[PDB]
Amino acid sequence: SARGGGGHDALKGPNVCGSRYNAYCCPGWKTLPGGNQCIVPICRHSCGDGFCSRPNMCTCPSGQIAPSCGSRSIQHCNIRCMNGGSCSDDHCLCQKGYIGTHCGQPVCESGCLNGGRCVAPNRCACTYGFTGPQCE
Repeated sequence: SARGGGGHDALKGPNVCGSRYNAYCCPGWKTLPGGNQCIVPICRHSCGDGFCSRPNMCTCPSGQIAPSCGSRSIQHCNIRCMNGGSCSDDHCLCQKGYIGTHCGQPVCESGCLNGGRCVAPNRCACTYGFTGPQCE
């Protein structure tokens, strides 16, 4: 009996409401097939890559929580600024070498000598160990 606080009542979970005669899981919370645990919240919209953690609230694998899964959310400048990004009119400003909405996509001026990958501005990694002044 490692677990405790379950109670003598059939209903469980921190979401218990209703009278004894008609006790049930509070609004937004349901029960499991044949079960009576109120640990299953109802999500109005599908979370997709995430999962319903609370009534009308989805939780993404990134840890963020909101009505839906997505980079869009309210926080400080209400946007994701990175790579020296700056907040301007609810928009992230990206400097030379970095682009994208979140300003995290690097730009390779010299490109790659092969199937290399642009890690940073004017920087690329050689996939097949391709030699040269650009990659290598």
